[PDB]
Amino acid sequence: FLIALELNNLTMKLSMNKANPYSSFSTLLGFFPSIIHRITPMKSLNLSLKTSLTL
Amino acid sequence: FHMTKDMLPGSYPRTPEERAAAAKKYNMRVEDYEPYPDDGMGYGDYPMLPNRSQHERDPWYQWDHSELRMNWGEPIHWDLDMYIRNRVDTSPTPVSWDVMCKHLFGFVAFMVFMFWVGHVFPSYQPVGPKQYPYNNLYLERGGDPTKEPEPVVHYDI
Amino acid sequence: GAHLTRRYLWDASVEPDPEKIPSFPPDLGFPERKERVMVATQQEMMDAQLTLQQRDYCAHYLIRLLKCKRDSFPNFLACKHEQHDWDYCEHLDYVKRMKEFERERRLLQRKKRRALKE
Amino acid sequence: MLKIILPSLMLLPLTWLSSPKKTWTNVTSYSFLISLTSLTLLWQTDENYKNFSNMFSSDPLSTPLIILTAWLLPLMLMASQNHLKKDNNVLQKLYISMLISLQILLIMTFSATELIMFYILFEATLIPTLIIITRWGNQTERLNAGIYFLFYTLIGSIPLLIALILIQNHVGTLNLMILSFTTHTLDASWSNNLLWLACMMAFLIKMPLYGVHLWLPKAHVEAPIAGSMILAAILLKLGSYGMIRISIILDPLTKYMAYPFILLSLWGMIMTSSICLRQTDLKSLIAYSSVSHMALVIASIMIQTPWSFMGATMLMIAHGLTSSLLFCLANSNYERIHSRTMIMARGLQMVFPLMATWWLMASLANLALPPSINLMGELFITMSLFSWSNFTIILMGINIIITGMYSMYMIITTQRGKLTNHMINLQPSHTRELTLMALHMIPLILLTTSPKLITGLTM
Amino acid sequence: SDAPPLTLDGIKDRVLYVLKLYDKIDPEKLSVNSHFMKDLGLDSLDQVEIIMAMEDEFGFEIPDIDAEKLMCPQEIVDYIADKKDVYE
Amino acid sequence: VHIQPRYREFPQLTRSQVIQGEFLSSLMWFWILWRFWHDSDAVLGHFSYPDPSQWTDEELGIPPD
Amino acid sequence: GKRLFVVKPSLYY
Amino acid sequence: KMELPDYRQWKIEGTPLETVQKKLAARGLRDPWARNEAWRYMGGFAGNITFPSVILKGFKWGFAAFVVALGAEYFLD
Amino acid sequence: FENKVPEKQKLFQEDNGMPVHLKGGASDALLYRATMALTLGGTAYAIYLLAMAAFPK
Amino acid sequence: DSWDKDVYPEPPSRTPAPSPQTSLPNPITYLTKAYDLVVDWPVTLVREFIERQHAKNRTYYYHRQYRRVPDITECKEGDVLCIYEAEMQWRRDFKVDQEIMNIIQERLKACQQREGENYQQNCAKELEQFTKVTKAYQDRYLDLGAYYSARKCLAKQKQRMLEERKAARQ
Amino acid sequence: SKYKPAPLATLPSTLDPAEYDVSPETRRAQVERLSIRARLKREYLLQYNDPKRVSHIEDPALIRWTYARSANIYPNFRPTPKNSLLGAVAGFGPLIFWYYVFKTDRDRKERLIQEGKLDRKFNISY
Amino acid sequence: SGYTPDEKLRLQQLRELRRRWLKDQELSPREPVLPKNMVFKAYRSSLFAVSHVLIPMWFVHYYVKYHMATKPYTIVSSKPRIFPGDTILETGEVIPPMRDFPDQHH
Amino acid sequence: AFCAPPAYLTHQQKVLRLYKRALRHLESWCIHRDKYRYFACLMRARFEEHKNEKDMMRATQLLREAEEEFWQNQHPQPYIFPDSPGGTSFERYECYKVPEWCLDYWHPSEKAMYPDYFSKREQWKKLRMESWDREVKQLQEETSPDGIMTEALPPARREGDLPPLWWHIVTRPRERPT
Ligand SMILES: CCCCCCCCCCCCCCCCCC(=O)OC[C@H](COP(=O)([O-])OCC[N+](C)(C)C)OC(=O)CCCCCCCCCCCCCCCCC
Ligand SMILES: CCCCCCCCCCCCCCCCCC(=O)OC[C@H](COP(=O)(O)OCCN)OC(=O)CCCCCCCCCCCCCCCCC
Repeated sequence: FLIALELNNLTMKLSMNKANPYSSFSTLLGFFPSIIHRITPMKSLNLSLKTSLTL
Repeated sequence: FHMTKDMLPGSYPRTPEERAAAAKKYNMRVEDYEPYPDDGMGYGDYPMLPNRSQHERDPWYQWDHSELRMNWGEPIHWDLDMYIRNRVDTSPTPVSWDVMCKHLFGFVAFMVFMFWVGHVFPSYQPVGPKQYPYNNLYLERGGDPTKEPEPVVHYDI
Repeated sequence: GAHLTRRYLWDASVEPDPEKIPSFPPDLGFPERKERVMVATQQEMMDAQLTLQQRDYCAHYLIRLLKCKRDSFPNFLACKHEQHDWDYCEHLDYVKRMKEFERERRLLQRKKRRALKE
Repeated sequence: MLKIILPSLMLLPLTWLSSPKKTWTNVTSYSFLISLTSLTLLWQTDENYKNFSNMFSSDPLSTPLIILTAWLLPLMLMASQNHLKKDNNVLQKLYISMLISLQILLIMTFSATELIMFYILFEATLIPTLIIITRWGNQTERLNAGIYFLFYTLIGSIPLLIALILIQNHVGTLNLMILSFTTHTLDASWSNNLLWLACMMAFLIKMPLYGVHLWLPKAHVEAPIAGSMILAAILLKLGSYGMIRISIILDPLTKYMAYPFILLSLWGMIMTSSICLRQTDLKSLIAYSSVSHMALVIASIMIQTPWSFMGATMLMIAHGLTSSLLFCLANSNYERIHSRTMIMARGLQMVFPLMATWWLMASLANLALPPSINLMGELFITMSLFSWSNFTIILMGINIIITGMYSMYMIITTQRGKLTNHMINLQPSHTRELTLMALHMIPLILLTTSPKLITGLTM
Repeated sequence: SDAPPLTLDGIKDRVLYVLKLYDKIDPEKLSVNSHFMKDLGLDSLDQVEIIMAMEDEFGFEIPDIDAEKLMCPQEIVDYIADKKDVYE
Repeated sequence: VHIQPRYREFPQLTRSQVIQGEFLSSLMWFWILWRFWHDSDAVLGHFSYPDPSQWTDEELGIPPD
Repeated sequence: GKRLFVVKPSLYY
Repeated sequence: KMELPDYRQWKIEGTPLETVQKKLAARGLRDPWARNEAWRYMGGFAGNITFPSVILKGFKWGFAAFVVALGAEYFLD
Repeated sequence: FENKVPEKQKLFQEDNGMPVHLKGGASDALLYRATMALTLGGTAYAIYLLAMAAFPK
Repeated sequence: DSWDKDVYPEPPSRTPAPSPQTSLPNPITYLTKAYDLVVDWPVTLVREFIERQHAKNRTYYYHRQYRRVPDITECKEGDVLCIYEAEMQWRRDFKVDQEIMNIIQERLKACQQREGENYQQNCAKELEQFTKVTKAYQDRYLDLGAYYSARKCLAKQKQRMLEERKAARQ
Repeated sequence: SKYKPAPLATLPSTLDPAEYDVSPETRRAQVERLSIRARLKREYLLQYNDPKRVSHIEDPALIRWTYARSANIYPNFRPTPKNSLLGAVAGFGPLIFWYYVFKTDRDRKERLIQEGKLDRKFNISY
Repeated sequence: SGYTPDEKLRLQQLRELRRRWLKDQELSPREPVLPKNMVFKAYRSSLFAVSHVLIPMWFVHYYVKYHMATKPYTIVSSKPRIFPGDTILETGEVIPPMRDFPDQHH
Repeated sequence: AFCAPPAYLTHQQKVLRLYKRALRHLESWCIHRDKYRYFACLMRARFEEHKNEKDMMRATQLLREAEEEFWQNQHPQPYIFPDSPGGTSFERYECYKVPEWCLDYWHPSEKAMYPDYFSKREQWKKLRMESWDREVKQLQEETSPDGIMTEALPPARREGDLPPLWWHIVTRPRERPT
C-alpha cells in the first residue's frame, strides 16, 4: 500500500519519465495475447487452407 | 447473376494484354495488379493483395461491408477468411515483434529456471515428521487385520 | 529461517534434510525413553469420524471440540476454551517435532565431532 | 415389416391420384401416419430379434434407422415443397414419388435379412437420389457431382458383390443369422485379405472414408435439400449398418487389417475439421463436418468394441438428425438470399430471432453438448478408442477443439455481427420451415431424454 | 432517468462556453458563426485544440477528416447534433 | 430518486446515500476494533514460538563428551 | 414524455 | 431548461493551474485552456483528498460504537 | 566505458522544484523510501530491544 | 419398500441422543416440526388416498422364468436350432451377469458413502467382494469383442483351461 | 531503438519510408485509385438507394472470390516437383508416424497382456 | 481546409431532412393502439410462498419419500458423529468416556 | 465519418493528425490535468518553433523524425473514448439498429398498432420515389465524361429537389435506438 501510494505521488509529481520494458511488458499483458493469438491462429488457418482443403 | 467466363476468374496471365484484361476484370490498375507466381497452386490470375488484415482499414470510413471493412467491387484478398476482424490480426504493435517474442520467451525461461532452483533448494521449517499413532495408522488406512505390520514405535521428547 | 541459510550456504553435513528424521537410534543418549501415549482409541475415533490427517495425538481434544460444536450448534462463539485447548496441544506436538529436529541436528554435530576426534 | 412397407408403397398411387391442390397435404399427413406405424418396431421386450418373415426382420440396430427414415420423409416433403411451387404438377408428383421410393427402398434395405437383397436395395437407393441430384439441382456441376457420387458408389459396391457370391458359394445361404451362428475363422491368407477388402470398400466408399470422400461435398453442395437430407442422414448410416452386418464373418484378420483405415479416419476428421475452419461454403462445410463424424463412426466400427458399437449407433442417429437440421437452416438461408456463400449474410440474428435460436441449438447439438446423444456417442467412441490405444486421445482432442471452433464460427459469422442492411429480400419466417426446425430438434430432445432406444446390438 | 437528452440550445451554449473559456478568443467578439481565421484570428493548431476540447467536453471524439472540415461553432453544433441525433 | 443535472459544480448530495455510506464504513471499523479487542490473534498469535538454541542437551538426550 | 418509435423486425410470424 | 453557470466565475487563483502557469511564464509560454480546465479545482472539488481520510472514514463513529459496546459489556459483567 | 557525464549533467539542472536527493529519477526515490522505512524500522526494533533488556522476564 | 436387505445390505443406524448444552432454541427442530405439519401431513394424506384406490383396484404381475435348455457344449456345430437356443440362453445369462455387477457396484457405492472417511477400513469386505466378482467377470466375459457369442466365450474358456493345465504340469 | 515490423505486426503507414519520398507518378497512381474507388462506390450507392430494387445487391467481388477459392484450383493446378513433394509428405507422413506410434503402443500392450506384467485393475467394460 | 460549398450546401440539406425524419419517429399520444394490492408483506410475499414454494414442496416431498426411499440406495448418508458420553437412540447403550487427561495445563 | 477521405493526405493534414495523436497520447501518459496542460503547452511550443520552415524537404524530414519519436514514446494502452473504434462501448448497439425496411414486412396487425407513423412512412416513401427519379437525372448530368472523380456527392441545385442518394443518410437508424 505504501509503495504504491508513493509511486502514485510520483505520478502526481510534474515530470515525464522514459517508458521501460518492464512497464511495457506489464501493460501489454506479458505479450502473451498478441504473440500467441497471432501466431497460433495464423499457422493453424494457413495450414488448414494451404494444405488440407487446397492441396 | 449474368456472370460469364470473361469476367469470371480464369487462367494464369502470360501476355501484357491478358494481364490488362485481368486487371480490368478485377477492377484494378494494370501496374497495381500482380498475380501469384506460376508455381501451379491453383491461384490463377487472382491478384496478390497485400497481406494485411482488415484492422488496418480506416474504422471511421463508411464501408460498404461494415463488418468486413471493405467496399463494393474492390478485389477480395485470398485470405479474407483469415483476415476478418474476428480472426488473425496483423496490426502494428507499440513494440517490435522480435522484442515481444524475446521478452515472453525470456520470462517463461526465467520462471522455469527459478522454479527448478527452488525445487533443488526447497524451503521448510526446522521440524521433524508428523507423528502418527497405531503403526502410522495401519488399520485405518486399509491394512490387513490378519497380517501384523512392523511395529512403528514413537517416543516422547 | 536461518536453518535454510546454514544448510544451503555454510554446510550440509551438519544441517539435516527433513526426510531422514530420525537418522539416529532413539536409545542413543536416552537411557530410558518412554513410549508416547494418547487418550483416544481406534473405536471412539472411528465412531466420531476423524479424518486420517487429524488422527494425531491431540485426537481427544479434537473430540471434545467436536462434541462442543454438536451440542451447542447454536451460538457457535461458545467453543473457545476447548478450541484453545486443541490449539495448545497442537503447539505441544509441533514443539515436540522441533525438539526432535534440533536433537538430531545436535547429534549430527556430535557425530562430526567424533569423526574429527578420531 | 410388411405393415410399414405396403402403405408406403400405396403412397405412390396417393401421390399420382391426389388433386393438385391436395397432393402435398395428403402425402405429408399419410407419411406422418407411416412414421407412427413404423414406431411399433420399438416393442422389444427381449433379445429375440423381430424376424417378421423369412426375408424381413427388425433389430435394435435396424429399428432406429427405419424410424429415422420414416420420420424424415414428411420432413423431406416439407423442406422440398417450397422450391417446387414454380414447377409443373407432374414434376412435383414425380419428385414426391422419388422421395417415397427412396423411403420404401431404405426400409427394405434396413429390414433385409439377406446381404444380396441388401446389395440390390443398396443400388435401388443409389438410383433415385441420382435422379434427384441431377434433375432438381440448381447450378451447372450437379451433373458432374452426381457422376462422382454414382461411380464412387459403384466401384465400391462391385467387389462387395463379388465377395458376396463368393461367400454364398463357400457357406451356402448368405443369411445374416446363419452366418452369425456358423461363422468360420479365416486362415489369414492374401486371398482372405482381398475378400475382406472387397466386402469392406463399398461401405468405406459410402461412409465416406478419407481420400475417397471427394464425391460427398460437391454432391451436398449441388443436391436439393431433400438430397442433402437423404445422403447426410440415411445413406452414410446405411454404409455403416452394412459394415456392422458384414464385419461379423471377418474374424480374426480385421484386427490387423483395421490399422490403415483407423489412421485414415482419425487424420481425416482432423483435416476435414480444419477445412470446416477454412471453408467459404456453408453446405460444403456441413458436408465436411459429416465426413468427420462418419470418420469417427469408421474408427468405432473398425476397433470393434461394444462401447464403440454403442457410440457408433448414437453418432449415426444424432448426426443424421443434426445434419438434416443444419442443412435445413442452410437451405432456409439459401432460399432467402439466393446464394450459398457463408459470408454474404451475417446479421441474421437481428431479423430472425427464432431461426437464430434454432441455429444455436443445432450447432450446440453439432459440437456435442451434453447430455445429448451426440456427446454420448462421441464420448463412448472416445473411450473405446482410448481402450484400443491410449494415444488416440490427442487426435480426439484436436478433433473436438476444431469441431467446437467451426460450429461457433458458423454461429458467429451467420447470426451474430452487423446486419447486411442491403438485403431487402428477407422474408420474416415461414411457419413451414419453423415447423420443420421444431420437428428436427424435438426428437433430439426425446432421444436425449431416453438414450436406451438407440443403443444398438451390444448393450 | 439517467443521461438526459441533449438539445440544440444546450449544444450551442456548451460550445460557446468552451470558446468563451478559451483565451485567444475574446468572448465579446465571439459569435455562433464566427470563422476561426477570418474574423477570429486563429490557425490550424488552435482549431485542433478547440476540436479536442469539444471532444473532451461532449464525451465522444470527432474523426480527423470531419474535425478538419469543422471550422466554426455553427457546423460544430450541426455535427454534434447530427452525430447524437439531436433534432430539437 | 431523480436529481437535476448540474454543469460544472459539485452535485447535490442526498441524505440517504451519505448516511448509509458512513454507516457502512463505521460498521466496518467497529467490527475491526471489536475483534481486535477481543481476539487479537492476528499479531504474534498467542503462542510464543520458543528459541531452539537455549534448549539443553539433557532434555534433548544427546550423549555428553 | 418524448416516446420514440423503436424499429423491430416482424416478430408476429 | 438546464441553466448554465456564469463562465466569468472560472477564475484561476489558488490552483495547481497557476502552479503550471508560473512554471510556463518562467519558460515564457501561455496556456489558453486554464480557465476551461479550472472547474475541477474550484467549489466542491477544491480539497486535498488523502489516504487517511479515505480509509479512516467513519472511524470515529466506529470507535464511538466500539466504546459504547465495551461499556455495555462491562455493565453486563 | 564512454563519456556520458554531460548528458547526465542536464538531468540535474531541471528547475522543477524536485530536490537534489531525488533528482535521479524513480530509482533513488525507491532507495529513499526503503532506507527511510528501515532505519526507522530498525530504530523501533532497537528501542523495543533496549526496553526488553531493561525489563527482564 | 420393494427392496430387501438380503441383496441390499445396510447396517442399522446408530444416531446419538440430542444433548442441547446451550439455552438457545433449535431453528432446525422448529423448522422441521413446522415443515412436517404443513407439508408431510397433506402429502401422506393424499398418498393414503391413492394407496386405498390401489387397494380397490389391485392387480398382480409375475416374474417370468425360463427353463434350462442344454448348453452350447452339447450343441452340434452347423445345427443352427440348438445353437440359436443356447445363444439366446447365453445372452440372457450375460444380461443377468451385467445386472449382478451393477448390484455389486451399487453396494460398493453405498458402503463408501455410508462410511465416509472410514471407507478404507470398514469397506474391506465389500471391496474384496467387488474384486472377486470383477476377477470372475474378467475371466468369463472380457475381450470377447463387439460380436460376443457363446462360441467365443467357450473358446476363451477352453484356452484358459489349456493354459492353466499347462501351468499345472510344472 | 527502431521499430522492427513483421508479417503479423506490419509496419505503420505513417512510418514507412515509401511515403516521404513521394513522386508525381505515385501521386497520380493514388488519384486513379481514388477514381476507381469512387466509381465503384457510386455504382453501389445507386443500386443500394434504388427503391425499385426488390432483391439483394449481387457482388461480383464475392462471386469471383468464391469461384477462385472453390472451382478454379484444379483448372489452374499444374504438377511441379515442389507441390508433388509437399502433397506426398502431407498425405503420407502423418499417417506413417501415427501408424508407428500406434503399432509400438499396441505391441507393448499386447505383449504385456500376454506375459502378464500389466495388471488390469477393474477393466470389465472395455 | 474547411467545407467546400458543394458539401456545405449538401450537408445542410441532409441535416434538414434528418430532423424531419427524426421528428416523424415520435409517437402520437394514442400510440401504441393496444387491443387488492394490500402491502408487500401481507400480499406480495404471501401468495408467492404458498404457490411457487409450498405447492412444489408437496410435489417434491411426494417424490423423495414414495419414489426415493422405496428404492434401495437412493438416499444414502454418512453415519452421524458418535462421541464418548453419548446415548444411542436406536439401540440404547452409552458410549464409555475417555481416559483421565493427564495434562491439564491450559 | 460524414466526409470521404481524399486520394492523398496533404502535409498540413498529416502534421495536424500527428499533433492531435501526440496530444492524445500525452494526456494518456500524463493522466493528471495540470501535468497534461503543462506538457501540452510544451508540445505546442515545439510545433510552433518548427512551424516556420521554408525548405519543406527538412519539413518532411522533421515530420518523419517526429513520427518515429511518437511511435517510440507512445502509450501502450492509450485512452480511447467509449464510442471510438476500439473502445469499450463501440458497436454496442449495432444489435439494436434495425434497418427501416422491416417495417414494410410488418404484419397488418402491427401496421394497425401504429397508424400515424405508418402514414408518415408512406408519405416519405412517395417522396423517395419522386426524388429518386429526379436525382438519378441530376447525378447523370453532374458526372464528368472523363477525368478525376471523388466520392463526394452534389447537392440539390433547384427548388423542390432533394440531394442525390439521400436515403441511407436520412433514414439511417439512431445511434441510441433504445
Ligand atoms: C472402391 C475401391 C476400388 C479399388 C480397390 C478395390 C478392392 C481392392 C481389393 C480387392 C481386390 C479387387 C476386387 C476383387 C473382388 C473379389 C475379392 C475376392 O473374392 O477375393 C478372394 C479371391 C480369391 O479366391 P479364393 O479365396 O477362392 O482363392 C482360392 C484359394 N484356395 C485355393 C487356397 C482355396 O481373390 C480374387 O479373386 C482377387 C483377384 C482380383 C483380380 C482382378 C482385379 C481387378 C482390379 C480391381 C480394382 C479395379 C477398380 C479400381 C481401379 C483404380 C481406381 C483408381
Ligand atoms: C428410436 C429411434 C428414434 C430415431 C428418431 C425418431 C424421430 C421421430 C420420433 C417420434 C416419436 C418417438 C420418440 C421416442 C423417444 C420418446 C421419449 C420417451 O418418452 O422416452 C421414455 C421416457 C421414459 O423412459 P424410462 O424407461 O423412464 O427411461 C430410462 C430409465 N431406465 O420418457 C420420459 O422420460 C418422458 C419424456 C417426455 C417428457 C418431457 C421431457 C423433456 C426433456 C427436456 C430435456 C432438456 C435438455 C435438452 C438438452 C439438449 C441438448 C442438445
